[PDB]
Amino acid sequence: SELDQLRQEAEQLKNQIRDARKACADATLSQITNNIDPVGRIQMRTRRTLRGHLAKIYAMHWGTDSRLLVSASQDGKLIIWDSYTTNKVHAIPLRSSWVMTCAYAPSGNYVACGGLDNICSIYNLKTREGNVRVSRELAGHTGYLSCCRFLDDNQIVTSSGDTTCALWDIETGQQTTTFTGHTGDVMSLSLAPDTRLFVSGACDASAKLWDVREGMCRQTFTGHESDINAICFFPNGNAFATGSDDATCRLFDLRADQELMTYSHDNIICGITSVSFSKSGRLLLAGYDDFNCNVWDALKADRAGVLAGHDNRVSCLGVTDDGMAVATGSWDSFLKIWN
Amino acid sequence: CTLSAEDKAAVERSKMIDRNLREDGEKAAREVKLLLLGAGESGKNTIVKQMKTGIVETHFTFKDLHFKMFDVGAQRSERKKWIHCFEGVTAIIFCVALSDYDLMNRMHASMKLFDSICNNKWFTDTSIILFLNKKDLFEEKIKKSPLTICYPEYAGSNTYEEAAAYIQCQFEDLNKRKDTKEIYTHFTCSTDTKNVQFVFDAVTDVIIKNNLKDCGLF
Amino acid sequence: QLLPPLYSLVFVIGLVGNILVVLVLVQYKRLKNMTSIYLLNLAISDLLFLFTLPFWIDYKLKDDWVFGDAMCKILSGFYYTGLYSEIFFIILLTIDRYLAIVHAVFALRARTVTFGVITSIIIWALAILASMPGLYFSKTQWEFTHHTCSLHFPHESLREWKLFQALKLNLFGLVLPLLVMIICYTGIIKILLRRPNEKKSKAVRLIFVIMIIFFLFWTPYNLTILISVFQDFLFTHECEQSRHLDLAVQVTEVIAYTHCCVNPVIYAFVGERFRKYLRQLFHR
Amino acid sequence: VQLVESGGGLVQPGGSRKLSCSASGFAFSSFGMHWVRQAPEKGLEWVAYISSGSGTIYYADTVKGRFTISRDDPKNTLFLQMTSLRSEDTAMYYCVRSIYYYGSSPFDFWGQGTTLTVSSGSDIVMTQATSSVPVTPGESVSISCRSSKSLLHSNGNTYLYWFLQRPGQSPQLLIYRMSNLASGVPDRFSGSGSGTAFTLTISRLEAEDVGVYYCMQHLEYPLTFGAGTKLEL
Amino acid sequence: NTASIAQARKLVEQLKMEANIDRIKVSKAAADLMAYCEAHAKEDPLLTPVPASENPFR
Ligand SMILES: CC(C)CCC[C@@H](C)[C@H]1CC[C@H]2[C@@H]3CC=C4C[C@@H](O)CC[C@]4(C)[C@H]3CC[C@]12C
Repeated sequence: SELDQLRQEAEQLKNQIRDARKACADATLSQITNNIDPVGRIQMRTRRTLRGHLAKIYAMHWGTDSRLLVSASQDGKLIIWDSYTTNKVHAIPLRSSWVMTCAYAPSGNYVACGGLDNICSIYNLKTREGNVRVSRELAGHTGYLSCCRFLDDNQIVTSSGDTTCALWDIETGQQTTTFTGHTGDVMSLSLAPDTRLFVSGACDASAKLWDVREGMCRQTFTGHESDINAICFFPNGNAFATGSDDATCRLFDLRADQELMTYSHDNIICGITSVSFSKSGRLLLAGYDDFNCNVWDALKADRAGVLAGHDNRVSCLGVTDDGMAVATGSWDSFLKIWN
Repeated sequence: CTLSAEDKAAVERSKMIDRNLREDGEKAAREVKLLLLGAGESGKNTIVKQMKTGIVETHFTFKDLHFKMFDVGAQRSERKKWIHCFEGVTAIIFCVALSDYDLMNRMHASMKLFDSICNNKWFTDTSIILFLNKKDLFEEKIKKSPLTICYPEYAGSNTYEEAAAYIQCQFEDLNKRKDTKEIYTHFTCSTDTKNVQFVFDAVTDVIIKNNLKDCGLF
Repeated sequence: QLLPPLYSLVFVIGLVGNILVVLVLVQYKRLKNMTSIYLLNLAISDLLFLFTLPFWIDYKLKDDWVFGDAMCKILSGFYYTGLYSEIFFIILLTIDRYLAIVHAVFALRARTVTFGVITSIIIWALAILASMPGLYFSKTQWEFTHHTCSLHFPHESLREWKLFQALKLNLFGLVLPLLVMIICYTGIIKILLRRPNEKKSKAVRLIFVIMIIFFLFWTPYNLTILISVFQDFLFTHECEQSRHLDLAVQVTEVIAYTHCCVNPVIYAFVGERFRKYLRQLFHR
Repeated sequence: VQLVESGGGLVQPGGSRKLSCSASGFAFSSFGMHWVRQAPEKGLEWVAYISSGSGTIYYADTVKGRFTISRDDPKNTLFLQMTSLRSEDTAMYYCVRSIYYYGSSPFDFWGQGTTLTVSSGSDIVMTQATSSVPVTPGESVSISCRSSKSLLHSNGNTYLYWFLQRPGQSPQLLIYRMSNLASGVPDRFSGSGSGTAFTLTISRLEAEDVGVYYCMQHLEYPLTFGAGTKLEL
Repeated sequence: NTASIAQARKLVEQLKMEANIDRIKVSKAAADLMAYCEAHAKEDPLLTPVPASENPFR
């Protein structure tokens, strides 16, 4: 009786939450932004092509200076590229070939890499012996790592395939905080501009907004009908966008607690692998399984451009901190910079 | 040539990196990489010890071939999320315990897992090496408790030579892609010295088929 | 004018086929291996040989060589270099497939880009040296009626030279390639038939088709060249049947140009991966 | 990280000698090496350079065809074979490592050097308009230099390095481009400049920063140091 | 089941902590997103392409 009574109480709370959300909604985003001028066709040409990877490229991250970038591929290689001269600054050989994520520290001193070995390795790029060396091996997870991001040079947050997020301490090497509450394994995370909060999307079709300091889940969003593979904050920090296997993107808001726009098309029936915003927050880059990338405008969900020129799945996608270039990786082992 | 001296030294370093990348990526394409799979209490542990917290990579060599097996057991996450990483392995090695028909039951779970992987969209052409292990005590587990407990449609004799063949044909079904891949099968025992020669012959056949598709005879 | 419509058809068909093969091999670099390098060079050899067709077509109708000695010393080299090169590449593709199927494990280390390139260069050098007599003895001489571009040898050495060219063409055009294919393919069929399958049955039929086409197309050319070398000993009167022996030479020349057009079909188009790449290329 | 040079000694003119330099404690194979020398009482001058993997070699045009620099990667030593030693090739020889990628620090570690004594046009000239500057601790100094042509490349860089040699030791990298402080160097030194005129400002001195401040350009070869500026008292 | 009872208690406590938050209307959040997208228009090279002079990738 107690279990079913708690279940009915939970259902009543969910119903009152739904009623509050429905009472807050008074005018959809598509009704206020029907008067603003639309953007034309976004023609973007390929400027560079970083061709040194042999296997499938699974992750890429831009440096903060907007010139260097790290890429990870399952030939067991972590390559630091110079995007202006196309020069290979570094090539790091990994112990485990099965990687799924890589991060560039906002200082530029460290590179993180994680995969199917349940370990997040931290590599030092600025030693005095000349070569890059593995500094730390954060090993406390029980499922594969799907994302990792530096808060600073000493704190990193990692999402794993065991439904748990974890905030670590590079120096000591232990989990400072453990975020739990997801039921499906988490596939991506995204820090806010100010690093107080961060969202994470899981295979249970939910996106949870955690607070880094208190260690608690603040809000939960459910609008998708399948696994969520990509997530990214709006540049403002008061919204974000998710991309799932149901071939849609969705724009959730944090202060209204409900979604605002859905980016979908009839001709698109493939899942999204990656998503990223522009610098102004107007454009929305979404990489797909149909070998293409698409460019929406968030204020009115009509497709404004297409980035074609990859011969396999677009696995990773990143915008530079200046807003100058867009890097896209793929399973055909080529990175491409667009502008 | 619009490049300073430091820029030229940077380009020289980048190209010296490229040379090592090519050497490594051409040494990698000479190793055979097999993906181990199976259910609980199977023969995966045993076959690893006979041939040689996340993925366990085992390396060994046989007759000028270098194999690396990726035992991905214990990755208790959503398999539909990390299995495309293995699209492009030479062969799968699927272990099934023959004694687990009496102890739905374990054999039906193994058959469901085999049907799940053998028809995956990432393994539409990858060969499968079925290892039906633990036949030594399966030979005596059928003297009592006839096979009808697991398969109610069995009408043959309770002899080992026929029940084992019936199980083998029940497993070599479920292969809806009978034209792109082949299912190799072996009846091994805990004390068996020919378990690596069979996988060698199977991967030799897979290599020969890939070479026939490459040269153009297919 | 029976020869020109036939010559125009072989010239266009073969040129279109070789260009398609080169585009697919170059565009899809990711498939850079020994098979691709040899196949790229076979397409080149055929293009160089087919290249000589407009000069022959136009010349026959005109019946007056409109070109210079140097033009002639180049065209004769292209025609002979082309024949030796394509035949030597067919010998290398045959060997490459031998290693790939038979001794498949060994081949993982033996079949590389480096060796394919070095080997291709050596064959081209041999094809060029083999056609060197033709480059040297090419002399266009103006008869009062018209200009004829042809090979000329010291009269005292003419019989020796007529035979020399015939033996190079017979030995490295028919005997050596036929022997290589018989040994190499016997060793492939014995592997293909070890395990029964529908795709294995198709591979065996394709192998027989390749061996038979090569044989039938090259057997008349070499035999006709040998007959010409011995007109005095093979006919009661010199040139007694020149009306049938010249017609035969012209027919066997058309057969040789046709064997160039068939080379892309039996070495590239039949392969599955190649057809798939062409379909993608056509939509890009 | 250390470099130990050996050889040296007394040589008669026209002889020969092989200077060795054993490296220890860093990835030797990924570093290019330079041989620099310093006369008994003069400044620094660049002698030879061998890149990473031995793919590029440069000389100073004062020793070209007479010296031979060669690196051994397995045995970490670096060799300089010198033949036909004239009377101008008498100096202390330093080995200096240098690595070149985007954002690196070339010339970051100088060896100890070995003494060699022998008995009996389009280059860039680095002009340091000073030879000695008197100063007391706590004050701020501004050393200055100027070049023959603009050291500012088209790619935005300005290839000007500031070194420092303390009495009885080897030079030390202070600034490794116009306004780029090296690692391990206190934050008192600050580089600045524009075009052909450059300045090194020290906010407050100490007892461990008096000595000879040199300069160097890396825009073209050969590498030309300026004459030192001595800070005493 | 005690484990499931504790699970349901934690779940209902989380839902209670989540239900009592302050929410603004969608009109205001939409107006704020639109204002932020309009205030940073000219500083976006991907939206309005920069001349080939200051394009670091030309
Ligand atoms: C005899 C005269 C008239 C013509 C000779 C031209 C020859 C030497 C030229 C024509 C085309 C050239 C080839 C073009 C393509 C390739 C493939 C490459 O991977 C190795 C070099 C190789 C094999 C070249 C070698 C030189 C080559 C064979």
